[PDB]
Amino acid sequence: ALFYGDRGLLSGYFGLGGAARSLGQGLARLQTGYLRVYALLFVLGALLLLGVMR
Amino acid sequence: MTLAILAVFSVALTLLGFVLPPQGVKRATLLGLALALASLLLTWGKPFAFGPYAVDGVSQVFTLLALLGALWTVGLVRSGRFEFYLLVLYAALGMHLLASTRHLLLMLVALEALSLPLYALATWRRGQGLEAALKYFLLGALAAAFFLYGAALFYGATGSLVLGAPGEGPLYALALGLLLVGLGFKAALAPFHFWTPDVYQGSPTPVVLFMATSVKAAAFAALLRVAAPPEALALLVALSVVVGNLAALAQKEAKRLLAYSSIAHAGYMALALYTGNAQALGFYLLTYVLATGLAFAVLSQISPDRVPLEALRGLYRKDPLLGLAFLVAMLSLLGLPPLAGFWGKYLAFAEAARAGAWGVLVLALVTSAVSAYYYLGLGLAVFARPEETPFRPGPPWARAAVVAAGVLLLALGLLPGLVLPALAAGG
Amino acid sequence: MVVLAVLLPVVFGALLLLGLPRALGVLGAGLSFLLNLYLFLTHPGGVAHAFQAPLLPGAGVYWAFGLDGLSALFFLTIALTVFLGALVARVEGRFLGLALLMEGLLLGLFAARDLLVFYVFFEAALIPALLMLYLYGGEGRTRALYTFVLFTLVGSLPMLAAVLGARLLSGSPTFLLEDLLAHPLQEEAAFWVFLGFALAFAIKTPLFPLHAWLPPFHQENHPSGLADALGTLYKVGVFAFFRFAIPLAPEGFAQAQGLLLFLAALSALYGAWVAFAAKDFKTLLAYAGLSHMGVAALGVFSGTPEGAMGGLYLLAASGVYTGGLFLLAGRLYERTGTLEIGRYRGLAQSAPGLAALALILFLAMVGLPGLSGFPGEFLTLLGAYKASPWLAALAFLSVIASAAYALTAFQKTFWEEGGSGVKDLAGAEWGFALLSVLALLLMGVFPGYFARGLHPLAEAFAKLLGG
Amino acid sequence: MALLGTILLPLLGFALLGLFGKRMREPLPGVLASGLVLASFLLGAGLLLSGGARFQAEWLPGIPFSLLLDNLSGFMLLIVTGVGFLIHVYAIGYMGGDPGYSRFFAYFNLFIAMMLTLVLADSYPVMFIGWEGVGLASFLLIGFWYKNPQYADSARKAFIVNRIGDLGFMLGMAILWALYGTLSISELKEAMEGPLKNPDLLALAGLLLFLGAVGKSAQIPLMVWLPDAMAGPTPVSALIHAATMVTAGVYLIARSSFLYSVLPDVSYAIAVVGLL
Repeated sequence: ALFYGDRGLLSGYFGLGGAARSLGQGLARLQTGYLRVYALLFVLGALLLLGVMR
Repeated sequence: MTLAILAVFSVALTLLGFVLPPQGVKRATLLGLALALASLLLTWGKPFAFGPYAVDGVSQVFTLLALLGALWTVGLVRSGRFEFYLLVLYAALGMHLLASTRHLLLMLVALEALSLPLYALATWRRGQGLEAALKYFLLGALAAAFFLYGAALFYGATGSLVLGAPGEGPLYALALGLLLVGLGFKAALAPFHFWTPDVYQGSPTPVVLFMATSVKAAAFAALLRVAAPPEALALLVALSVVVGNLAALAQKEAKRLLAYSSIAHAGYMALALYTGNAQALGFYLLTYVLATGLAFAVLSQISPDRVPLEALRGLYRKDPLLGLAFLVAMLSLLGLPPLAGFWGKYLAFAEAARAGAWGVLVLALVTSAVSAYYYLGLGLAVFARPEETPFRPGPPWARAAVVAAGVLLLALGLLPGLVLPALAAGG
Repeated sequence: MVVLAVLLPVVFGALLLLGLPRALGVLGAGLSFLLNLYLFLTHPGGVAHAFQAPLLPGAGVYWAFGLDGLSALFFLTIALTVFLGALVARVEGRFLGLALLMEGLLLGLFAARDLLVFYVFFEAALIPALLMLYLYGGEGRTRALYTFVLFTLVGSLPMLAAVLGARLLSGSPTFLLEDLLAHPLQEEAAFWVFLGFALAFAIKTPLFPLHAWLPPFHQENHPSGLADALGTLYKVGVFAFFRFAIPLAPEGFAQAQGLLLFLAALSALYGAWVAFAAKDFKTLLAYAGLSHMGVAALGVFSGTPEGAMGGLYLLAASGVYTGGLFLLAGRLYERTGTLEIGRYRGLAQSAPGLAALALILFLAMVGLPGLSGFPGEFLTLLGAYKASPWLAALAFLSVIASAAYALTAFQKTFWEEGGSGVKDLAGAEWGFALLSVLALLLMGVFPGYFARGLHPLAEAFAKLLGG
Repeated sequence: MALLGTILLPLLGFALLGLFGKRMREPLPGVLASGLVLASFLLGAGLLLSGGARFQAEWLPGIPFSLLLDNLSGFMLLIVTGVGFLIHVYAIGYMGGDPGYSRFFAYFNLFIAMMLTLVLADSYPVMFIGWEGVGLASFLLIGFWYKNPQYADSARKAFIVNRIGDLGFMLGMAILWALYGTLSISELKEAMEGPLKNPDLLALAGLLLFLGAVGKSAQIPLMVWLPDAMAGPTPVSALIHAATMVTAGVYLIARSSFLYSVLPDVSYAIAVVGLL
């Protein structure tokens, strides 16, 4: 049972790695390829920075 | 008086190309770049200012890096159009002017002078190359507008357009932010990163080499002049490195993946900006420029249009020296000991920790460990079984260039106490 | 001096990697062994061969080396283990050079007298291991590599911020351990620094939740297990804890001591127990190494110079005999063709002296008095009972499962009815066995002579946990 | 220094018969074994007639290597060596045409040396060393004929139960180290007379010592390992069930008689367990 539990623990570590990868591919999906999308995200990030500055 | 050499050679070759073969024009461009680099060496410890133009340790180191990247990227390009060399010369002079001044408006003029010829150099005429050039030009002109309004708000908050002026509160903060937007877009920092993957994927690999080395060098040189607030710096670093490495995880193409990795690396370099040591940053950028030029020279030897991940495999069996150098470059970009990329990373992190930014530094380190996934999926893939892939094993030109780059990387990783002593005034 | 012994395995491994032949690497590992032994003998003290050289004048980093009582015997231990792995290997794939390189790296790691150089060697040792894992065997090689490597790196990279905080927040001029200990950290900052140290030091120990990389690492290496032996020599977590983490930030360890002792206890028990359920040599030895590292960590975490010296001694000797068992499993693979425990039972009658050698090794593993394990095991028991008797007792429900899995494996591999018959012994295997048994017997019978340098360090760094 | 030879002789003999062993004729290993047992019996009886013996050598800090030969230690030594010589001769007889003559009598020498290490000890850690050595030699001799699975799992179970008892022994010893810090039976008795301290912890240490003794002498519940020693050859069963490996249980209590004499509940429990 403890052996199988250790196996499942290693599998959960794999699941965490895959969650990181999934997040990464969502962030890569953030780039659709439309210039309007890229420009909107750009202006958004710039306003976010200017607000953070205070 | 290196800028003088650059301008003289550019203007002369402009008309000379009418009577000279493009091969002769390429030889001439190479000679001029090497001569400017030699002058930079002989003027080591000779800071020289005439107007807003100022050559100091920063100017010297970063223009040395840019000249190296330009030499390497020119060596590979054999096109029979001397304009494809005129543009590189123009961009080199523009980046020198960018790194050698504090005047905001002259900085804008230098930015345009270096950026415009790259837009034209991004045209191999491949259909994706035009899309890349279009995204690049549009986002670049938008960022130029933002930087210009920031310079105006700087002139509003203070009587001069030169950085270092005392500065007001919220309005000065607003001016600093409007300058930082353009500077980070040019440095491929997120959330201004979207252009970088598309442009690296679309542009020809040697051009992308030129970009990812010289453009990033000059951009961080100009960034060091700004007094960026720590909260804004923290935000940029976090978003940049996180998004860079995460989205790089999902990338199936080497150039786009390397673009996201370069986003993460810009995020890393932005730490030295906390203190603006520029010795740490000079060293970091020396290492990163060498490694990236190496990697992109190999990618150019593979394919100029696009190189998939599997194309990298079997590179050791094809050329052992090339496979090994590509592995070394992947490790130096991962920032692992005993390599000079690790020393640059360590110096940036030391500057950051000295600035007292702990959570940001921790997040950067976590995302850097995340980067090891794809850094190893590239370096180790060299040993896999060669699949169907075009491979042209380079000239002795590119072979010796790649080998010398890797050798310099490892040597300055083992004994950084050789060059690092002279990234200041240069004793 | 020290640096010569540190560098000798590196240069010999290079001369095996690029140069020829394979055979020269055996005598190279032997020369490393001899010089490390010579430095171990006539050893005046920690300063014995002090070495200080400029590395990063501006940043404050210098090459700092010397043999403590700890560094001396660890030099000798690693030199010996890698020399055995060089002679008996039978890998001969030309990555015995990688093995010797990793040896020299481990020597420099132990010789590191300054924190940043210690850190540098700690991260550098990753590359040979990953290579001799990847290109010299294993089918799930890539995934085991990613698991092990990513675990080590996620643990390590925050420890760079921890060492930067340990140097900067204490106002230490350099990374020298002397200066860093001369400038101690205050409460609720030493807390975070010790936490950043303890993450990496526990994941490299390994402890219970963080051991999931150990079986994948051990399985997919070259079946001879030279890479496996060198990875078991890479379990320096206890050494780092005792030398750097606790002395540099004892305030956090004060709160975390109960948790750490408990984790060490559970690791020991869990490893020794699951090793029984293990059906293959790699997994069995992985869980065994986990249990031993758990015991060592318990001994260090108890305070208790008794327990601390016991943990350090158990660490060195367990590295030794675990690497020996790895090489033995690799040679039986090279002659038979399988690492399964059930098949090929008749070995005892067919194998004249492999039975006696494996028995000696497994007895040294289960912690039998007269062999290397028992001194450290008993000192750890004493110190753990001193610190937390409950956790000491729980951790020491380990000898039972240890004897269980060891005797089960030995019997089902050798004792039962004769099969076809097996190759007897190789000439290199003869020296391997002789020297292994010699070292095991000496470290079991005379734990007095060894660890004499360990006693002052143990009592001093345990009393450091007082007022 | 001379006292060490008593143990060394059926260790050098064991080493000869293990290493070369089969380079000898059939009777010669048994003859050597019995002769070393005899010329160790004699040389230990000479020391006993000389009044006693003591030996102290450098070992683990705070835990030296201490051997005490007194009336109580010599009684057990003479019993073991005499019965061992007799069973050695009987094994020379009983073992014939059987391969592993060398192995058998090397294991016999080892058993003799380990039992001597057990009984001749001024420190509980040396007592424990002898304990585990006797358990190992018992496992080995029970599994002498390895070609039969029946006579291997027997020895496995034996040693597992034995290591359970030995873990109890270790815990009691850690108690009588945390308490006093001597772990040498002589100075531990001299430190245990007078104002005893933490009587709960003292009774617990004595109870753990008794727990080990139960596993060794095959008392309840750990009895079950003894019958399957029939798996071993008959002279092995003789030596295990009569002269060695069980007598150590009583010897531990008799040496700890100072400890148990002040533990009425523990001594009553020992009596109850013996009756059952």
